[PDB]
Amino acid sequence: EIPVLPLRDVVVYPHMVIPLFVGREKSIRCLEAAMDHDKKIMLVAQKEASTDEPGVNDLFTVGTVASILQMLKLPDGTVKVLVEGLQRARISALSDNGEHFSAKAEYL
Amino acid sequence: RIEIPVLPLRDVVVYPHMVIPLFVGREKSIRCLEAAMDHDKKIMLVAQKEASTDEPGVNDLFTVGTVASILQMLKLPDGTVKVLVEGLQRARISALSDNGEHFSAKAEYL
Amino acid sequence: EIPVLPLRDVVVYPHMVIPLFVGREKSIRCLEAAMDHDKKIMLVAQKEASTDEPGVNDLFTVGTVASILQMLKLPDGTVKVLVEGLQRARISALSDNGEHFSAKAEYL
Amino acid sequence: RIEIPVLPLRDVVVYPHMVIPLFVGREKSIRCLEAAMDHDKKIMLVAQKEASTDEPGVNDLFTVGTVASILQMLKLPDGTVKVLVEGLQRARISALSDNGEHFSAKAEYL
Amino acid sequence: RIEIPVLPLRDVVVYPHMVIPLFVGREKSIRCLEAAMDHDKKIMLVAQKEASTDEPGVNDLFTVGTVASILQMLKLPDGTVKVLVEGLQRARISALSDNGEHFSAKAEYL
Amino acid sequence: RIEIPVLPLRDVVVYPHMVIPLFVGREKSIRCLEAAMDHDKKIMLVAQKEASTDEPGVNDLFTVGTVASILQMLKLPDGTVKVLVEGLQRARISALSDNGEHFSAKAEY
Amino acid sequence: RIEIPVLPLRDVVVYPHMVIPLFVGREKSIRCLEAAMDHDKKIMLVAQKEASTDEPGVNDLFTVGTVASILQMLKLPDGTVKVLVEGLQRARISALSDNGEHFSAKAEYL
Amino acid sequence: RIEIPVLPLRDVVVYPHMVIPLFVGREKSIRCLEAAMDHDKKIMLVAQKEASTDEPGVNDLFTVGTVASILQMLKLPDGTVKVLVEGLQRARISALSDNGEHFSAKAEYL
Repeated sequence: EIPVLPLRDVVVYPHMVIPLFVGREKSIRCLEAAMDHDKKIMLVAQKEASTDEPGVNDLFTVGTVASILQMLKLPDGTVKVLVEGLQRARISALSDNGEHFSAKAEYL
Repeated sequence: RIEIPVLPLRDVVVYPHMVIPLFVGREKSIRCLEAAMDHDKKIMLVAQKEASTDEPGVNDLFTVGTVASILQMLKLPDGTVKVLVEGLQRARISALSDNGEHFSAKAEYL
Repeated sequence: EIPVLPLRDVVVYPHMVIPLFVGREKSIRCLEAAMDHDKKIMLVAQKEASTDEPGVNDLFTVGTVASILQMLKLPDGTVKVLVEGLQRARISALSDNGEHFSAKAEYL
Repeated sequence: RIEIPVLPLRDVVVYPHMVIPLFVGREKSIRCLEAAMDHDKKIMLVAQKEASTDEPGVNDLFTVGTVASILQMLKLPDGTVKVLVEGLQRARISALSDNGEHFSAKAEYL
Repeated sequence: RIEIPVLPLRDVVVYPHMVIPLFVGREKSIRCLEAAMDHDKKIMLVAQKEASTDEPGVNDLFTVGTVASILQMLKLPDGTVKVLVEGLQRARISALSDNGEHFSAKAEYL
Repeated sequence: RIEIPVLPLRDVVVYPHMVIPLFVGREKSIRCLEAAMDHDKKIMLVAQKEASTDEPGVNDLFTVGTVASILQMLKLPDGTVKVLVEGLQRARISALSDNGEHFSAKAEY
Repeated sequence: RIEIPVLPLRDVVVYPHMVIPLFVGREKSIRCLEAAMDHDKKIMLVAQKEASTDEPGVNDLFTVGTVASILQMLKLPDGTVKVLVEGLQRARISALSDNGEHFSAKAEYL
Repeated sequence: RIEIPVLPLRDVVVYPHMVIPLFVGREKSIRCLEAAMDHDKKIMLVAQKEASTDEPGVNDLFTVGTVASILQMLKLPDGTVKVLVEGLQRARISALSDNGEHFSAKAEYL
């Protein structure tokens, strides 16, 4: 139902518009998944922000569904993505298929 | 040409004049902030490259970042720390190191 | 119940941190009034308009209570105030008590 | 050197690289946004002086600003506008004019 | 960035410009050398974090090393391989894996 | 008649006249080094075969080696050692043993 | 920035981290070594430019080389010398001189 | 005995099994290398004594050296060569001859 992007450094809330930097392949995979759909992605913070390769157990289950407004792939392959927080949601079934995180969300 | 603590960032690029709340929840990064709080409250913000380790090492950061000042540092009940920063100016780091406590580097203001 | 700072150019929401620049003496009085109390002010958007300045009927009804993290008078006298949104509130009654706007708010 | 529509900002200051959703509620400013839209989506953000009103005159504006790109613009039914801008670069204004429809400036990038 | 076989080293450290004869007697490390000889004859030499084991796992290896060219490789009758290598340049590892056959890295020259 | 402490090596073969810094992180191997230091500074460098256990036994070592002198030994902060050696002479090992502390070899000079 | 004796090397190039046994049969070079020993054992190793004799003059020496430590030194029965050195780090030399007794220079660690 | 080209060395003593990069700039010494390459790639490495003449006579060369194999010859931008050699076996030279192109010697293995 929706790709999930883990965020460690910032906490994005509804109405915030923020340019994010995404240099990890999996997370890039995650953005592309959202683009291939309706540009919506689920932003969640990490319980333990201590690892940059979180597992499903390291993600919070409430976050902010956001829309991807602009995305551009830089020379080195890293991505700059502009997102806008739309509204809060709860995650219900965090899955990890290898490609990127995904889940079923319920708008709050 | 200055010696300054280094906070690695994964999700955002902070430019001069930006004022933003960052959340830090890693020992060495938290010690980085406190190191700066002790001195002139300034810290070097630099993006990290993808690495295979839980936390990036001295060889996993870009070379140009933004020197920022810590406007507010506030520990949170969940164990993390919200740190409000203001970007002052870009700088390039030349000799990054990890002395156990936190990363540190030599920076040249650009 | 709370001093009201009208904003023409941005709609500040809970969790947003942003520097505001205040050059109207009335607005400056508004800030001082909050610093005498608990440092909170209510940020309220100005409605479409043509007059030189807003009056008690020219603001929106829902705003954002925020705390003043810091202030600083600039050489020209304009005040630079760093604010942080906390939560939304509905304006019950908005008055212009001669010195600055004030309102009875209701947290949402 | 360029000629560009000028949008006065009272509450905030925008610099290069900052992305910010702005709110506009005055018709003259709406026209200025449209003038940019009818060209290259570039608009010049200029701060207002001390205690100028919401109907500033040319002498009430600063002589420097941030040229920005309009990333998104939505006109609400209520006659108000929401415009998402990204600051690109600063510029110096050599001449600021009010040509009846909105402010305009001959400016040079800094 | 390159993808390259990773050979762990326990007894010695190899830096750029060093030319040295290495003896390789473990099957996995031998496959590492054979894989390099099928690619472009380059291998990345990395120190081990745990010097007490001869069967390091991906977490037992450093994530920075010396990319070296194999100048000569000879398979001896005692089951070992003598490989002459020349250190070329340091590199960082962005991703380290063990496909069962040998260690492989996605690496970036420094 | 003389037992020489044995240092098992995995990555290089040291020949006479070669000088090289070796990094030794195994406790038993450091004991071998310590024993040489209490006597002669002489050690027998011997190649190890890929053992089934991670702790090699006498049967996991070649029976030829290089008698070498320890020129310098530096104890590192992590407890590991960097020892600079000079190969002196190759020799067949007539007997190889593990006196419960470190390996030892009788050399056929 | 230090003053250090300069030993020219024709046949090899010593880089940081290399440990190498050197043969020093020329009188002047022996004095060079002896002088480094009378101080802190440090010595500047420099390469020779093409078409230079075995009696180089100051214009025959490169100006960037390797500062090294003299680990061991032995004068043989024939007056010849065996010296063991370890390269520590590159340095650029300025003010290269020759008082007749041995080359010397002021150097700055790179 | 065997006939083999001779390369005098001043700074290092190469022994069997050693592999090392030698830098050779003297035209005559390069011809020495090229002659070896046009045969079996073996050259006799011999140390030289400080002599009054920079073109050593038989009495300016030690009599025992090491026959080495040329593993690689790389031209350098300054007109000189960097040659990778592997010592093979000690040999005694009994005659030195300057065939006008490069030194040559009759040598006895061991």
